[PDB]
Amino acid sequence: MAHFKEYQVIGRRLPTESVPEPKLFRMRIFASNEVIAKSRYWYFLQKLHKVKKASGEIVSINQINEAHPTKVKNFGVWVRYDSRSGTHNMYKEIRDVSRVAAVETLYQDMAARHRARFRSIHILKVAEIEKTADVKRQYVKQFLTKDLKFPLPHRVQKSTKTFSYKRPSTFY
Amino acid sequence: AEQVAAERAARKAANKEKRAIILERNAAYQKEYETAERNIIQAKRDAKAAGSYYVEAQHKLVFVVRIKGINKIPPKPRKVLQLLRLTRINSGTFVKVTKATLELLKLIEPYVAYGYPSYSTIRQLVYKRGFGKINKQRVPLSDNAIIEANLGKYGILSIDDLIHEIITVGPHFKQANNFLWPFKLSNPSGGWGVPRKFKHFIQGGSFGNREEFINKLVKSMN
Amino acid sequence: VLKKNPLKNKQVLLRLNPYAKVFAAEKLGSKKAEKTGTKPAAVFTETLKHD
Amino acid sequence: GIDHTSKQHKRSGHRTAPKSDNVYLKLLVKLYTFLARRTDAPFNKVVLKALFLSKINRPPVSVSRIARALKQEGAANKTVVVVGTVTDDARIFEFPKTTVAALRFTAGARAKIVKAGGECITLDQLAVRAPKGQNTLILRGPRNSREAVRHFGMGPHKGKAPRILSTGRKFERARGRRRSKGFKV
Amino acid sequence: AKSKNHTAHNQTRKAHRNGIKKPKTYKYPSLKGVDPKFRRNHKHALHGTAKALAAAKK
Amino acid sequence: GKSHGYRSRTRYMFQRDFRKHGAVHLSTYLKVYKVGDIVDIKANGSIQKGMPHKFYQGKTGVVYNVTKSSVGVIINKMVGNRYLEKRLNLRVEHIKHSKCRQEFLERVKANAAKRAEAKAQGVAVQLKRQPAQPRESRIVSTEGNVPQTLAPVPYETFI
RNA sequence: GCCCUGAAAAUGGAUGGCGCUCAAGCGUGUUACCUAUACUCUACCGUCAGGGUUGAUAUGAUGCCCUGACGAGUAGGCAGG
RNA sequence: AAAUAUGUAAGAAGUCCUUGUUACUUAAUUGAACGUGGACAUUUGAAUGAAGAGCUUUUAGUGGGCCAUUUUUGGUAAGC
RNA sequence: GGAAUACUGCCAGCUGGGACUGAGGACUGCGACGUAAGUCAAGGAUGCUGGCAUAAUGGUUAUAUGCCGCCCGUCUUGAAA
Repeated sequence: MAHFKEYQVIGRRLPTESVPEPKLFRMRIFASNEVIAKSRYWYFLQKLHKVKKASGEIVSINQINEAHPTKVKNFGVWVRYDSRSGTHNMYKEIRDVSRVAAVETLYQDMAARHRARFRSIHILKVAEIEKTADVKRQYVKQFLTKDLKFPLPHRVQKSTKTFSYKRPSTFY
Repeated sequence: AEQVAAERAARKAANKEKRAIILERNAAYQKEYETAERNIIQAKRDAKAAGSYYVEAQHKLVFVVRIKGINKIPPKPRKVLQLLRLTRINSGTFVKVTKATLELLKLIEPYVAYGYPSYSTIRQLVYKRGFGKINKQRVPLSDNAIIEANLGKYGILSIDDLIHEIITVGPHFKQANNFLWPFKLSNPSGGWGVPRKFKHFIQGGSFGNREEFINKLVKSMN
Repeated sequence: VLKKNPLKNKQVLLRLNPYAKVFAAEKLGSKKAEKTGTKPAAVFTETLKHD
Repeated sequence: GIDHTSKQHKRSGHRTAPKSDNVYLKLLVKLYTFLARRTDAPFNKVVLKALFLSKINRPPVSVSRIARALKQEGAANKTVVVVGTVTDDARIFEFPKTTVAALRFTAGARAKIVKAGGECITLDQLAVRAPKGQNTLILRGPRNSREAVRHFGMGPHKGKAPRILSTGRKFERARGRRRSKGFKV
Repeated sequence: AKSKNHTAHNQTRKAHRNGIKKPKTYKYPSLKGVDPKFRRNHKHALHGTAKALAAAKK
Repeated sequence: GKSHGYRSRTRYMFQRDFRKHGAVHLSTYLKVYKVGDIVDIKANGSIQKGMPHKFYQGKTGVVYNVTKSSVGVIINKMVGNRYLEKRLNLRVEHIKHSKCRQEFLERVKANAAKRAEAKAQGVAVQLKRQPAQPRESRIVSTEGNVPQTLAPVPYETFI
């Protein structure tokens, strides 16, 4: 929906005269801004507990800046999408840079083939695969060969004007 | 009388000390805001340093600006806008936050885009789009003597006095907000930023509560 | 007869808010703040990084 | 556009100037608009407001009605002013001297007042004596005592004098007036 | 030649154009329908205090 | 044809109760009704005498007439585009005191109770009923209460 | 999920047409860009409303002036010409 | 037993203390209606708004409607 | 262990370029700079140049171009039909 930013949200409910400071729950959520972040947390607590937006309070909002935003990490993520004729689960693995990048490239890819909008997709868990050769889907393991190399055939150059004079080639 | 040497000098003498009162009161104010954030930012630091979390008090006032036009409005929402002094498209007033007031907002969301404003936004709105009320007769604020002639018997002998109550929610705040004509704003300069304006801000639209994001939208209008 | 808004046209910004004169003299929009040595407690950081 | 909480371009609904094309009457407005605008008294405003009325809203005041205002406690020497015509009443014998100011004094009023020691006064003469209306009493004639108001808004079980030309038997006492003939109203 | 039977549309919109009047109660409301035995009291009760208030003040 | 009777469309409206049938208790009679008292209407199907029309149910009026075994009430019926003062005379079993009003009664003396204290000490009246104000700044504790991570549950049919 | 079979009508005839297929098609974000009699500021016309203006030589106080908000519309009403 | 909608109240025609009248009622100047003397005033006692509030007379035209979201009836369905 | 950077927000921070308008028609209001006289960007424009000086600007008219625009009155839920 935008340049995605992960968030953590902490909720303490409303302390009654009997049970103050009940649980101080927490959840990791994937959103674009703090305004939507404070709304997904309630949308996800109501599906698991007996508290709602009225009977609740946001304690703290924080952002987890990546410790290694430069290393090419490996990710395996589970998705639960409310499809046209029900819901289903998958295990899709992708590696762009990091979590916020992986979530972004997930949604376009997830909506590309399954036509599942942002409001019909559940993010189960995002974790980094520590040891190599622990991935099952072949299209990701395919790019882990030692000293991989391949060319880029059929290069197309970006014309500036509307006319060219030399019949440009497609070399690279 | 001659009216050439005595009254005019005294009139300037009375005027010159009034500015000193405004300046001295502003010096009191300017110390107050800096202590405000310096004590809530530091308290936020000390909560984490003590192993805890700090929840600040919710914002005590919101700026509500109409998004929808005038046609095709249901009767119950329409009466809400009239009581909110929100008549035209792109018109805004400062609304006190209260459970009594909050229920109207959640009933008028499809036609307003409100949120928590910041002192910078209020600073320009009062200065630029400042309109008084004297037997109706909406007139620009401009001078600092018109306000004391209309609010002096409720205190507030300066425009800086008025802008402090419109943000800090003073005791006599309702009529202080009611003294100001509804803020008539233009269309956003940089655009609304969304394809369709009538989706909720969570759903990628414009209407509904947007907390602190209203500051960016208002600055384009003002 | 005409509405001369504040901010621009400094003169109309001086008939209002006499504090605006000394505000520019001492900046107050670029004032330097004081730094501290209160690093957040170690019991908070792992909650931030926890899965 | 602009949503309307009221009706736009509404008229005040009050008369800002008399409809009568009287050259002398406009002169009365001329004097009083100067006072009403400048004198900070409500006596000038109410006299000016009551002077733009029509004849129906300007009922004739019986000369005896003034007499009631004079044995009103504490108003023995108070001068009386009234906008409109003051008639005479053939049912009063005692009349205090006093001083009466009005627009048109009828022949009976012109005689009974002067013979008791009083003087008929025009609205201009009181202005040079009481610009703001010092020790001045205003009174209005009966308005709901007119013949036409007794017919207004009649309905069943209201008894408001239905409009009929000839009165007596065979005229509006049949079915709809007595229980024996059909129903009662 | 069928016609429209009945419809309540625009009736509330028509009615609200004049504000819907409050029934505007007064001080000392009308005594119609009051118990006649108490009403016989109410006439005599005020009649007695009529002279009582008049005789007391002199 | 069409039926528009006096008590038409009253089948779940004048039912006595479930497990509360029988003769009405004696507390409804032993209450004192005075002229000028706010009441409520709840029609009792036990005795049809002095029973209001189906339109009046839960309506609130003011007592103006008190006869031997009935009470007169006034109902501001909304018919057409105006309010009409409808006078109703009802028996004592189809009526009960509206305790919405009585709460105001001790509120009058409650404000008057500390009215004497307000003038005794000084100013500080603040007797206007404030609405639900927003919460002020509060701090939470983590000692002994650690945040618990939560994730959406994977789908499973369990049927 | 797309596409394909399922899928057959009558003056030649359509996503508006040309056309377009790592498309100008499909789903998803990012911005930048064009505007209505919509909003903003200004002048003017009119209406309404609220106000100031007898001081005389020298012309109108059923006049002069100031401020603010509004202006759609059949049946229909009233007013100024 | 919901949601939407809906009735009433948020007070100066109000409360408290002493007291009178009444042909009603009461065993009982004991009750019920209203006043007589004194106290409570501008946070006088929920929020927001109020191109002012209320009131009267007169009459043109109008009494073939249709469409859309939402709920629903008849008919399989309909631009019914 | 140490910063910088990225993101957001603020300045009564400094400026460069472009476009429309300049309404009102003595003085009389709040201001700023100077102890001082006075000045100003403060209740809405002035200063200096030039060319023509009369069909040159401009109005009307005819045609051309870009775009838009279906014969009125009438009943009628509904018409250009």
